Amino acid sequence: KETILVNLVSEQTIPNVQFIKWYFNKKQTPMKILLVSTKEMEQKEKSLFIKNALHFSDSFVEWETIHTDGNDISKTENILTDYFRDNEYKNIIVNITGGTKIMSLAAFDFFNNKPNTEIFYQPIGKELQELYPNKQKYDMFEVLSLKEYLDAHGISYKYDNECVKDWNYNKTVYDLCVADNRELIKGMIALQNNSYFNNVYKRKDFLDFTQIEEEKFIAINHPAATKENMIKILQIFGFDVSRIEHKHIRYITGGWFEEYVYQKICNEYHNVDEKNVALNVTIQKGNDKNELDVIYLDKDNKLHVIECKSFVDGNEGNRVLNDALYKLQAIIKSKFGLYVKQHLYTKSIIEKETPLNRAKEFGIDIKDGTQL
Amino acid sequence: KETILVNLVSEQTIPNVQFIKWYFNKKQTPMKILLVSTKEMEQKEKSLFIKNALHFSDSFVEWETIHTDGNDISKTENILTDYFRDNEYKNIIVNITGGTKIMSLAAFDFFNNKPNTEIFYQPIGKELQELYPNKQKYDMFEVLSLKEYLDAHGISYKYDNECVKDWNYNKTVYDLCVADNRELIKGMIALQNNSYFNNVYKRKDFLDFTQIEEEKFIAINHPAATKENMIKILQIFGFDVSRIEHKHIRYITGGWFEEYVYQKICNEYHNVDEKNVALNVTIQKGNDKNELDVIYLDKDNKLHVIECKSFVDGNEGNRVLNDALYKLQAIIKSKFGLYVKQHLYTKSIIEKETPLNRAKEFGIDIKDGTQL
RNA sequence: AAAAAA
Repeated sequence: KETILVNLVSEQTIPNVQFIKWYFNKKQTPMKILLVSTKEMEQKEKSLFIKNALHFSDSFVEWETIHTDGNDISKTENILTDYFRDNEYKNIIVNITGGTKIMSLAAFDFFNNKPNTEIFYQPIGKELQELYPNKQKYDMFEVLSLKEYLDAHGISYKYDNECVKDWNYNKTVYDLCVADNRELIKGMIALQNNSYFNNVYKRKDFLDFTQIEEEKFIAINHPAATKENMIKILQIFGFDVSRIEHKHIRYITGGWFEEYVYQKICNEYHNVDEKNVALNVTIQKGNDKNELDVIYLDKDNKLHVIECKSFVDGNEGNRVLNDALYKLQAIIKSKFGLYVKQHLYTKSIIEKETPLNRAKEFGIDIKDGTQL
Repeated sequence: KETILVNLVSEQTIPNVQFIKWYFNKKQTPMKILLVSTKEMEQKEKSLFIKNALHFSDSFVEWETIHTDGNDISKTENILTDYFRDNEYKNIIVNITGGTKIMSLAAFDFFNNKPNTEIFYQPIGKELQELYPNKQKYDMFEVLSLKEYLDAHGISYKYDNECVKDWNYNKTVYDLCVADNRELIKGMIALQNNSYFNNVYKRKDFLDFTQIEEEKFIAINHPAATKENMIKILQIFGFDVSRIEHKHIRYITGGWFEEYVYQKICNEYHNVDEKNVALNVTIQKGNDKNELDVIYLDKDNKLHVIECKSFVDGNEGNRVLNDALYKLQAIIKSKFGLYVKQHLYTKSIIEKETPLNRAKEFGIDIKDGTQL
């Protein structure tokens, strides 16, 4: 390879992904990428995440990571001296944005005033800056797919964007079906949680369920949960009582609001491409797996995570806030390494003197009934 | 002044305070301090905080802040060139630890290989490094007083380290007074929160509980809070019932546990100096004020904040964690700019798979009854 | 924006 791109590895991989995307999409040539990293970064497999985010073919783009001490300026300059000794590259492109402060300093001092060399720096929101040999700025924004963004964190994911009802239905399902049957739906919630119904769904056989051909198992129950009442609430939502799938029970007990939020984003949110929105998401990294209601990556490459809670009954305000804070910080941040925008959507009305009103002070955006 | 110290200003002031303290205590000479800052840091008054942390006399140490663009290498080198044009300093001492990457880079390139100049860098936990003209490391640890640490964040504070009972008493007060009288103490908690008692202590320094009319105890409307019960619990704790101060009621309702924690630190914790421990702290910054149970700055200059909750009865798990998370993140961090180690101390037993057990995943260290 | 685009 006659062109080499040098990047410094730090905790945030997206800037390096964007710089490499920017250069390749402009030049479209075979090249080598040199990642300058450290022990700490390599323990977190950051070089692998950057490579996977780009998904080049190894026949066209060669990758190599070399290792330095993040606080040792002489060691970084020495390993760069060794690497480039007797080199034959025609173009050396250096991005000093990442790494430690000392790594950036050593890289700049090594590459400054060198022939066939260009040095760049990317402040977060500002333009990409060429520092050498010409001082000038370039508009740099490469849009990432949601898959690229999550691969950049080493995160695999599954999702289910197939909705029980379409957007026209979900736009009005609250006023026409949910609002007047809250007590019937409470009975269906207890039915979903009963171990007979929960276990009778075998997951491959017993994929559908005839509610007619079924005795008074509805007996182990919550009051509203009577056989005919469950038949009624299923017909209110337009379901075939002779073939009730578990996804249909989930819809009634709260899935409708998840679909509503997902479909509202795909149909109305303008800073979001629908191909970067996902519903009923399971994320996995190593042996950690977790579920997210709705996520989307906006056109600014910022990841949004939404907790959909159709109703919050006021006495559980502290528990709902705790669960939300736990999902964002302990799980998404500490175990997955994701820095996201957090949202809580609810059809309930959030009063100012409730614990849930504190969510905004934790950085959680709340959209309550007065906005939905 | 023949000696000038150059420091770069960023969000965290303690490293600059430590470096300036380190050099002055070693040289003990008049000097000038040059702070290289930005609009963003000076909007936060960071230069003022650093100066107040050092509390030099202006007759001996001169301060000046100059302003640069945090992402502009040419502007930083230009303003340093202008500042030092025709200078006659005998010693130029540069600490490039703070600021942005670009500020550190520009400063290093300007000062490297300059006469009568020494350049230093302070990696986080690591030793202080001289980068130029000699590569060598120095043992650096300057201990800060608690007042210095808080002045470094622009925080004024008041505290009350005078305990109602001594450590010998508080070591055994749980077994001998609290454990067997919990229901009487619930009555005193309701008494402290009653508006009669709360308001009469604003007009009086002490009450005589024998002369108080029974109808004011019945106005509390707590079953345990009867005149005779409150007289008894006060005598159990050894107080003069004819002269009850509000601090005595506070002791019974949970202050005993704050004193126990505070005194346990001063008597048993060895990585902390007793002069850097404070009890019942009120912190103030601008128009924001809040109260902290116990705080201490350890001998590694790290600030610890303890929430003392004598008892959490399991039903209050979500609220207590929410309250603690709110005090740590929304208040202490976001409004006061403090990066602390958070602890929650309780005499209760925190079972696993309870909401309080999640605190460790938020970074909150819990010491429950099995440790106290 | 000591401690890893910010």
